[PDB]
Amino acid sequence: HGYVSAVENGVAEGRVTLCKFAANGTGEKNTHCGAIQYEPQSVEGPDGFPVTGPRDGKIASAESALAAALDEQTADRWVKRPIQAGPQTFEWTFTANHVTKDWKYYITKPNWNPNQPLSRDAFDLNPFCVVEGNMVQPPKRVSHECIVPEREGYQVILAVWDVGDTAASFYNVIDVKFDG
Ligand SMILES: [Cu+2]
Ligand SMILES: [Zn+2]
Ligand SMILES: [Zn+2]
Ligand SMILES: [Zn+2]
Ligand SMILES: [Zn+2]
Ligand SMILES: [Zn+2]
Repeated sequence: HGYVSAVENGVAEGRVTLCKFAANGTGEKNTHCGAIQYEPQSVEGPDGFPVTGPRDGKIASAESALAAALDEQTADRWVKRPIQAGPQTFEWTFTANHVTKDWKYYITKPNWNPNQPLSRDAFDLNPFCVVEGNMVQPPKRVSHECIVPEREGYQVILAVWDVGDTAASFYNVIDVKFDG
């Protein structure tokens, strides 16, 4: 159980995170998130993205029954956090720091459609950042240095935390904007 955060040196909070916590240095929150608003740490679903895992249109919710609202997708629905190409630090906070296999970070394809439900066809399915977990328990907060590819405008980053001693992963999409 854990979520992408911006408490110390994280660049951008998860979509779900902003359902509960206000955005570092702007105050914005996401609204109408459903029951997951009480427990952003709980966006867990089946392993194996992208070959299996959460189906198209259910990637943002991970197929969670509490987080169905996260699968809504228009150009205006979600709070967008600024990012740039090049080095960036992503941050997870864990409420339960399970044994970890790895973390992987997907980015959307440049000319993805921001008004259709997220699918595999929306994402570059080669991750842009893979961090080894070494099948041990992380600390309660971690920072991951990643090189973010160049993009224009609104983009989504999927962060996947793959738990070493189950067949489940935690999926946090992040809404980012590469232009003001
Ligand atoms: Cu957990
Ligand atoms: Zn719960
Ligand atoms: Zn797994
Ligand atoms: Zn679990
Ligand atoms: Zn531009
Ligand atoms: Zn521009």
